[PDB]
Amino acid sequence: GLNLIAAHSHIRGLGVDADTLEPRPSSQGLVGQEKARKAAAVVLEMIKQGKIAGRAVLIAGPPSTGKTAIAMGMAQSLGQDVPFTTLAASEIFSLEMSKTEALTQAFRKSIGVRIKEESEIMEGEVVEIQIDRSKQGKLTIKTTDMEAIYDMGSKMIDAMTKERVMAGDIISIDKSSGKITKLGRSYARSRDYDAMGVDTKFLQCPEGELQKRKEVVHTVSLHEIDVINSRTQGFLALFSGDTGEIRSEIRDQINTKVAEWKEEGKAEIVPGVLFIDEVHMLDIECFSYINRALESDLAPIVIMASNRGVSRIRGTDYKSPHGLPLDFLDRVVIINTHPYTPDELRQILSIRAQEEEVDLTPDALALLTKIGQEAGLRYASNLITTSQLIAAKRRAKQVGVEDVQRSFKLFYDPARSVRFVQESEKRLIGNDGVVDFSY
Amino acid sequence: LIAAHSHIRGLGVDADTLEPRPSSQGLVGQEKARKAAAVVLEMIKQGKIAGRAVLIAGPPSTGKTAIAMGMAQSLGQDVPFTTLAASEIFSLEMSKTEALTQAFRKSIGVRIKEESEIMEGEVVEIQIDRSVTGGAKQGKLTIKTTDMEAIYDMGSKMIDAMTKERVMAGDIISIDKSSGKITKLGRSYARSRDYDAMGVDTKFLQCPEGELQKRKEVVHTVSLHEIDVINSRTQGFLALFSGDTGEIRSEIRDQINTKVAEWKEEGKAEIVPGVLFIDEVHMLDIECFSYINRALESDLAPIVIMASNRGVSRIRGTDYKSPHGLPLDFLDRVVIINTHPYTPDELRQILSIRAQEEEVDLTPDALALLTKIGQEAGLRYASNLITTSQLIAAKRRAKQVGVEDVQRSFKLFYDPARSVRFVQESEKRLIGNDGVVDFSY
Amino acid sequence: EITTEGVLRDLMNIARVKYRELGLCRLEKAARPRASAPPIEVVCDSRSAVIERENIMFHPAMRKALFGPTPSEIKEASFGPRPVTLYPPRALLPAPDHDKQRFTNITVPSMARFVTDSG
Amino acid sequence: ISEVRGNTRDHRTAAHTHIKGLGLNSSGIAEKQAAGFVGQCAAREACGVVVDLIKAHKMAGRGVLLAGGPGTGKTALALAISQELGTKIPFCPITGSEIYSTEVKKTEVLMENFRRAIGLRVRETKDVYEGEVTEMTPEEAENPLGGYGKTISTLLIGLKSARGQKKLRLDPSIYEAIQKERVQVGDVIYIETNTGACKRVGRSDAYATEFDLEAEEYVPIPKGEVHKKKEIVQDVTLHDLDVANARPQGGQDIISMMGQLMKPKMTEITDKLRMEINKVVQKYINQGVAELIPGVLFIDEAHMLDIECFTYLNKALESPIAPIVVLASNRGIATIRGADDLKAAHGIPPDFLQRLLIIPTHPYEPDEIRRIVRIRAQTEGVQLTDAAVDRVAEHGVRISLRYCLQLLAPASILARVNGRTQVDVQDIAEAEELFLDARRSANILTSTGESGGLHGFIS
Amino acid sequence: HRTAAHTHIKGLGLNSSGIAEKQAAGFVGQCAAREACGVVVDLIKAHKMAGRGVLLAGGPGTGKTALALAISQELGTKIPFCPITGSEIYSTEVKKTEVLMENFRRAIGLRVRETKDVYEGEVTEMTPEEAENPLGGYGKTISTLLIGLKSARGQKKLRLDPSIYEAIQKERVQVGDVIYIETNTGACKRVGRSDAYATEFDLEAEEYVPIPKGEVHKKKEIVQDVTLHDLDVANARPQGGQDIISMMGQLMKPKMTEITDKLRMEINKVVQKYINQGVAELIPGVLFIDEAHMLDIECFTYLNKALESPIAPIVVLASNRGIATIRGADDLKAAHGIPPDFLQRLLIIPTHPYEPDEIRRIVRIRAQTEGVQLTDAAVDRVAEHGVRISLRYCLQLLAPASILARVNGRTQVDVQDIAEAEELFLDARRSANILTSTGESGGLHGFIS
Ligand SMILES: Nc1ncnc2c1ncn2[C@@H]1O[C@H](COP(=O)(O)OP(=O)(O)O)[C@@H](O)[C@H]1O
Ligand SMILES: Nc1ncnc2c1ncn2[C@@H]1O[C@H](COP(=O)(O)OP(=O)(O)O)[C@@H](O)[C@H]1O
Ligand SMILES: Nc1ncnc2c1ncn2[C@@H]1O[C@H](COP(=O)(O)OP(=O)(O)O)[C@@H](O)[C@H]1O
Ligand SMILES: Nc1ncnc2c1ncn2[C@@H]1O[C@H](COP(=O)(O)OP(=O)(O)O)[C@@H](O)[C@H]1O
Repeated sequence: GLNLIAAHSHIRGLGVDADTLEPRPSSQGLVGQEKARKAAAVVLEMIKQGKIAGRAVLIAGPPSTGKTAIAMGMAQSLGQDVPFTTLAASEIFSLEMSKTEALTQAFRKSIGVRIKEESEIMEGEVVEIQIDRSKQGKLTIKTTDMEAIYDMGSKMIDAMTKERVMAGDIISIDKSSGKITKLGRSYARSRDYDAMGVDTKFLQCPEGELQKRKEVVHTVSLHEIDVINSRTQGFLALFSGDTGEIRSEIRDQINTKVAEWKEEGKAEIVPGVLFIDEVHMLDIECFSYINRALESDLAPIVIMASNRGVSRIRGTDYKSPHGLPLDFLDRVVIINTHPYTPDELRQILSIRAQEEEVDLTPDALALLTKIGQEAGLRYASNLITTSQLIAAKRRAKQVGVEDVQRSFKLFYDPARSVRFVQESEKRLIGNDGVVDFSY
Repeated sequence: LIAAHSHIRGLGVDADTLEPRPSSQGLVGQEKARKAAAVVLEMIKQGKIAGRAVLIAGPPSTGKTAIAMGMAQSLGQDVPFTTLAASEIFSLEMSKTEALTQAFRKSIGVRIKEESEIMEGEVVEIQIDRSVTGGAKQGKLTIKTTDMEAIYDMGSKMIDAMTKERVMAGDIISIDKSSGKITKLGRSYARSRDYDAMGVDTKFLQCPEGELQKRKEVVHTVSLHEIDVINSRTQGFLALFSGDTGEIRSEIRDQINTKVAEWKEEGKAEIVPGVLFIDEVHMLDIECFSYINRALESDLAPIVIMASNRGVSRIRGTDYKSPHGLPLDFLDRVVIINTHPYTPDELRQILSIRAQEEEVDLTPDALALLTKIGQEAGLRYASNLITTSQLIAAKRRAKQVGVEDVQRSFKLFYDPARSVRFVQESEKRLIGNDGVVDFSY
Repeated sequence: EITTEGVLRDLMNIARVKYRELGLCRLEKAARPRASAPPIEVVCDSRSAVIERENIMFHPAMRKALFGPTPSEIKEASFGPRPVTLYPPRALLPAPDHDKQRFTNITVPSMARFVTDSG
Repeated sequence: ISEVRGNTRDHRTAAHTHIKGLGLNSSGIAEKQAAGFVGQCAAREACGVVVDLIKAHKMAGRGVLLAGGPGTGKTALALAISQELGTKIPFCPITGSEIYSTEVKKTEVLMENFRRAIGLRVRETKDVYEGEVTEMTPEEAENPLGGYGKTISTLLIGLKSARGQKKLRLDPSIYEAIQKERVQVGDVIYIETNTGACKRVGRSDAYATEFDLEAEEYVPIPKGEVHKKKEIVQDVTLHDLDVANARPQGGQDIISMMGQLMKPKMTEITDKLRMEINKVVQKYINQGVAELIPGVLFIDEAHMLDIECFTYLNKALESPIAPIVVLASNRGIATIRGADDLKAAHGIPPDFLQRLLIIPTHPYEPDEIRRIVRIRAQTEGVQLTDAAVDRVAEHGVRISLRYCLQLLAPASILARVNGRTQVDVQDIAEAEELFLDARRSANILTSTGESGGLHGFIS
Repeated sequence: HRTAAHTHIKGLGLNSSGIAEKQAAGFVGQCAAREACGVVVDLIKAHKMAGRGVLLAGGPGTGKTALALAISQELGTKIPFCPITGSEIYSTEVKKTEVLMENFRRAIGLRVRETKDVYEGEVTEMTPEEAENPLGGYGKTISTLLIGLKSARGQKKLRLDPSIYEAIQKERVQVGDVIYIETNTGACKRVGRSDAYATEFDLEAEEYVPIPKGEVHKKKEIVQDVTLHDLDVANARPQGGQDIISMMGQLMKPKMTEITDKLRMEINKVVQKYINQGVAELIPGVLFIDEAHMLDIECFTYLNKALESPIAPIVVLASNRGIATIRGADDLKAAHGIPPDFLQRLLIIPTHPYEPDEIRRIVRIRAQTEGVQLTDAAVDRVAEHGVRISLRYCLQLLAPASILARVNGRTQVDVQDIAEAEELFLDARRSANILTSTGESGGLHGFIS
């Protein structure tokens, strides 16, 4: 379907013995990184309990050391019970709104409000309508399994008229609203017409009883309730964006009402995770906002990842570790990931080869593991799919050594590419724009 | 509430000789600056001179705002006195130039004279006809004095106003026929008892007397900016208050300048030039100054009063430093008034005036110590300790602020100089200009 | 809206009360556009283009919303045995901010000018 | 309809949840450990006078600076001020970062928050009749008009609430509202005496079974008296009055209605409006029907403000109707954000710094850190051995207060997954090794990032 | 009545031979520059050339702005004089090159004769007729209005188009009103109630007006002055029709837009047809860009295109700067603060600093213009400050000294009143010395640097 094979598709959870949080060496797709996975498992326990507000956790380490893999594993093993907002730091730099506004939204996306609801709804195919224009009338309506005649009040006849309901329409009535919806026409009426209007849709007739009643659980983020209240039909902005800088007295009133819904047991609050990937792209003005935002009773737990050494903080000109202000790091606990040993690389390459459904020969996996050690995990991972496509051109059933070797000579790793750049200094455009096109 | 300049209630000068009194109207000292400001008040009040830029210069405190606020208090209500923080000119709704043009034109008043007719009488009858399911309305009002009674036709706008106001028989009402405003003033007799929900009981009044109609001259003062906004639009005059004006086109302002001159010669309007006070003007940039150079040259320019704390300082948007932070071809157009730091006998008087304005009863020893603190730490800091000492004295239920309360205030709250020492003494635990800090003990 | 002394009601109405008190609704216009034009049109020698000009540039449903119900609709709504709703419930064009100039740039001479424009 | 959750309704905990007040005697002297505070006794006593300044309502636009290193309790003191004042007093906290709107100039954003921090309390009487309509009944007039088919002198309405029944003898003009609102018998309505009209809330759910289908919601009968006359207290900020005037909400026309359907951008409101609001507000205060409630604007990371913000605050603070402004800063000697060649103490311009009452917050002694650890533990509900309290306090001294406090929740989890309800040294020693501090992480960057070609940090 | 910096300038003060009189029309001196500005005036009145540039180059206070104002007075009120500073080009609504084009087109005038074809009368009867639209969904519509208009001379009944009835609905017309209907636009104006209904007994202040004289149907001839910019803007954001776009255009917030060269070339063809029809004449004028050093390299590059336009105005630039960095081109320095490239296009009129006797003569002109009487000792004392400090400074003293004199009851300013004005009101350089002398001190009483 739409879910093609991506780089993290093999990560199916955090891979820890849940009663004790001890990481199993290789499970649920995660290999190695046990110290970081145990720290991530303790963070999940804080998240799942929900009692702790606004801890910040930084996952730090070199490129290709599982910082994204571990955060994806937490998303997979936290499950859809809890909000998990994933934000690239580049997304905060909106034209529609302030940086701090964009962060206020991402924080509130990560707090759920959960409500449990009984809705009573009638859905059926219209058989006929009768009206006594002496106002009153009768609706006859069917499922596949049941049929009934209902007495209509005058306003129902007005609404049925304005919404142009006719026989063979599937309609629903929400009993709580008292509002109709034409869902479509039954497939049985497909023969009524030689030409159809653009807006018409055919449906199967409703099935079972007419007046269904259902227990439904609804989970809605605080950000959704902001956008709904921002303007008269604000629920449209949930999709188009287009919120503007929602005025704070709206958010304060929403926070107060949600606190009443909890106090009255009408709702429960479900605190979740904001994951800010590559957080070093935020600037000094962002971090100063996040300092205060973490210090709030409705703050999510925030997780973030960085691969920067000592590096310049954006929006200023001094350097700091991870690229982050020390004032901010004073609020953060840090999880460090590490490079992989050859036996961990061998496993990750096997997990990836299974997910990409590639049959590596044992010698191909051996060579590919050496490449991953010499040239990096992502490069060797990219050669798996490449070697499969080259083997298919041989009509070969398994990826052989020669298919990995040909993949290796055709596609340069970063180090070999940097060498090629250095040996081509005068033919490539330098940082001063000079180049020579001559032979 | 009491604020920083609430004691300033004038400029404190003899209206005849313009001689500054050493203390008067809440102002102390600064006599040369106060005399120069008194001369500028005459230029404003006479109005004949357009676009003289005056800069009040001096170190922080020394009353540059206090003198400008004294002038505002001396001009009174009719004259415009626009105050800008120079930082207000930077805008996303409009260019800096447009923001300056609006502030200049806010500082010119146009005093329109209108003649209006008001009705006033007892309502004897009211009749309203309403269409079913439609907007059509008509009606008649029978209204009375001790000397007249007449029946007036009503339009839809009157009928809306009459019902919004709940006009009922026996009410005394007045109607401005020009604006269409209706107001009730009372009743000729009790509210009738048969109906429920008839609302709160009014004032009593005897019936009005004489003729129902009378003519009344009414005077309105509006800015040239308010006229700009009204005339750049068919609709949306809410922009007068919301900002939201956009960048008004210059051919509109050309027309308004012509028509206002025509209104003046026609005797419809009196033009009333006021002042633009720009506060801490060194926040303007080189493009602003280049605009102001020539904005001053209109015969509709206000007098522009300016303040700066700056020494030789960098001009904004510019590589280079200049006196007051202002460029030289701008300063060529500007006369400068200089304010000076205070004598201890002046500080004692200012602190006494602040204490009186804040209703605080200082002991003479507390005033002496506050004066000494004023010399060493500054006038603003010593004025903050007055309010602080009052609170501390009240918590110990003392009748008066003693030296005890001033000393405790001085202990609790650091002055700027002592705060700078505290910062120097803790450079490792405070965050540096290069972001390093140590959190460990 | 509902309290018997309208303190918070009046506080929320200051801007428009002030505007009318200044007489800016009644003061003569000191400027107008020096030129005025209708919209540009496509010229295409097809009947469909002419139909489309009427459908968009003189759009019936928008015009009907702005100017409201017709006189027979007011009769048919008022004399019926049961109530009936109207496509717009009212004319949705706003009231003009200027009481005398309204939605046009036409101006009319007056006796004030006539007395004063001869010395 | 909605299924109520019955089991539990306990609080979350955040960085300052233990702070309950300033912890001061009736003499205003600080108690050495009270209301969740440890130490800062001088800064708490100064903030105590600030609370009394605010609560006295005498003064406008005084400035306060909380100055001190990171972690020295400055935001704890601000939150304590807000709690000493209580929710009747407005408290508007922002960071200096929050001022850089994309919709309006940053001085408008600052002035909005400035007037959010000023409250107004208005007392009025509300006076309405309410109920389901039990009956509607005309009275013919004794002098009917010529040429008219009927003349009605009164229109009786029966109103029923949950607490009574009343016959309202109304003025006949209410026919207009009844027709336009389409009031039936059994509809819930109110009649307001300041207009004499009525409005329809809905149909009473006593009639929810009239039909198998009708297209309306049903509403409960009013559970008040049938006649509700009472005083009502309305709290609005002066910013609420700005927006209510600059963006009127109730407009019936197409342009108003398109307006409220589009993105409601804020606008650079004029000083002319705010001044006219101030002058009418002051009329009602002098009449005594409203009372002003000056609150606190708290600007966290005030060193994020630039020199244009500070030069505007000069003007703002001089206005007669202004909050108390509290600033907090930790930036030592630093460059002013908008003036790249001016360095000053606190990062505050010296021109502006002269206005402020300055309160310094100092570092903590080891025994104060240990006391805070125990207060924080009993607030997060963690139970510790005394050896674990000491080991945590050792990290508080050697590394940072914040770091040691943050280990308590990880250690609590690590304890219970060994079946222990009480956290002990073994758990602290694992939390501190799973969860690094800033400095130990920076040592790894220095050691492993010694080169960058592969397996090294990006630098 | 109100007196500004240039109120004494009345013209260039030239002989019919084009030679400057040494003191005339408010000027003293600048004779070579006044003669060059005279030739510029005659270049403009000839209305034959497009897109010539002039630079007024010279130090601050040397009368460059006086000269540009004198050109505007020599040209008189028929010719467009469009004055701007370079700081005005930096719009937030539209690109900087748009406001250059708007100001170029404000500088080009047109005088045009217009026929208003019009109906007038008292409304005697008014009757709508209706369309029974079956399936539009908006319900019915009105198909025409029949309206009876009566004047003093005659009467008509008009069957109006729906869009003209919508104009009457917007104007709130009723029977017995007097109305005006411009058939050019289809606009309707309500003139008032008919005087036949003149009565006190209406609560609203109605305009009671007499029945229109003459025929109900008229044609009026009007001569209009417009610029090309007025035509551009009218056709960019249309508001003249009774169509829905024009209608809603009157309700939306006014907004400048980056008007295309397609619209401008189309309006050239429109104007060319008014000229060929003989109803219009072109009046090309001038754009004065004061402070032209505040432009930038993109503006100057755009003028290289704009001045090639075959109906560009004459452009007069003032600059006051020596060798200076071009804005937006921070590596490039040139004379006048103008790019060398664009400077080749200009004729440069240099202006020169005044002699002591010229300054003394300006002081007398300016004193007479502000209406203040000085002793000759006073005039000499002020003239000394003009020599030693600045002309602008010494002229700023006249108004303070007059007040200070009047405050002592003397009607004539003498040296004591200037001696007080000198001490109350400092110049830039005495103030810069106070700054420099105090700035050795730090602490509380220092100036902030
Ligand atoms: N411990 C692991 N187990 C399984 N796959 C991993 C592991 N670490 C990294 N990968 C995979 O290798 C690639 C790079 O790791 P990733 O976490 O995305 O890099 P980074 O550490 O830079 O975020 C991804 O495809 C990821 O799924
Ligand atoms: N000469 C004076 N007389 C009375 N009050 C003064 C005087 N000078 C300063 N003040 C008061 O002291 C404070 C500081 O002066 P201010 O006018 O703010 O200085 P600045 O020139 O920096 O604006 C203000 O509250 C002002 O009212
Ligand atoms: N005196 C104190 N008593 C109790 N807890 C404190 C005290 N000072 C600081 N804390 C706590 O330690 C942390 C650091 O204080 P904080 O106010 O955030 O410092 P700052 O605002 O100066 O950065 C916060 O979690 C705060 O609740
Ligand atoms: N030749 C002159 N005769 C009379 N007044 C002059 C003359 N030159 C300049 N002035 C006046 O002196 C002042 C400075 O001249 P201005 O044109 O502003 O200089 P700039 O070249 O800087 O524009 C103005 O008030 C102007 O009216």
